[PDB]
Amino acid sequence: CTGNQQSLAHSRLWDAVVGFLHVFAHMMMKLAQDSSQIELLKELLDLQKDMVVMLLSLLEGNVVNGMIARQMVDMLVESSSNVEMILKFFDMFLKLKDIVGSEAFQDYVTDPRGLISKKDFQKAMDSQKQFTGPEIQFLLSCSEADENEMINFEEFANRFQEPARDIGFNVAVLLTNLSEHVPHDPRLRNFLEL
Amino acid sequence: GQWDRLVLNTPSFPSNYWDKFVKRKVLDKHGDIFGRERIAELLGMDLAS
Ligand SMILES: Cn1c(=O)c2c(ncn2C)n(C)c1=O
Repeated sequence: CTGNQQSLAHSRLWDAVVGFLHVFAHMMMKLAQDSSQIELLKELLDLQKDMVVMLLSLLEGNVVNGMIARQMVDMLVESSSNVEMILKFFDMFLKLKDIVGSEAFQDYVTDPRGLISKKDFQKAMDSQKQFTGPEIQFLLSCSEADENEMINFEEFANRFQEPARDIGFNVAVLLTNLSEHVPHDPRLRNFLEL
Repeated sequence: GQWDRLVLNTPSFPSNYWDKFVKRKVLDKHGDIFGRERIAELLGMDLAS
């Protein structure tokens, strides 16, 4: 409804989403550091799915290097920090799904029950490259405990998967698409790399 | 791809091949996700690590 599309573009809308991106990052980060409030996190992700999808609607039917798509990448430049945070939240919990399961890791876990200990976990993710120190401190937080050595490695890995089976998908579509209608554009490139 | 699982360990694997370092570019790569002391065998360099 192109006549309607320009109305939202010339509207006090971008300053609303950039604020949303900011608040989405911290609670998504704060909520993960607990096991009882995990239930609220699920419907918080559902809000992310219903927020990014409307950005697709603005972008549908757009011309290459158009004016609507210019503000899409422009709004991210200011709302960057928030975005990046989200993308990270995904990687982190998608690289763990692999680590746990890698021969190496299964060599640190030494116990019948099927649980690793905090110390070990640290050593593992640290012995392996990546996973900068402070991130390791965070991961030994969103984890559970039980004698500080019952971090049942399994669950953790396959916990925040399904809930975000999407979100991560619908940001992949977002970065790719703009990355086709607004071709030559450095700003965006950076995002796609992360 | 099996008769050739015999040479991997050999101490002259890169014989008629310029890169006499292959065994050290695999330890450096697939050397974290897999025990630095596990790929330190199926590529010879026993203890060479
Ligand atoms: C060391 N070296 C190389 O690095 C190389 C080569 N041919 C191609 N390359 C890259 N030959 C014959 C070679 O001896």
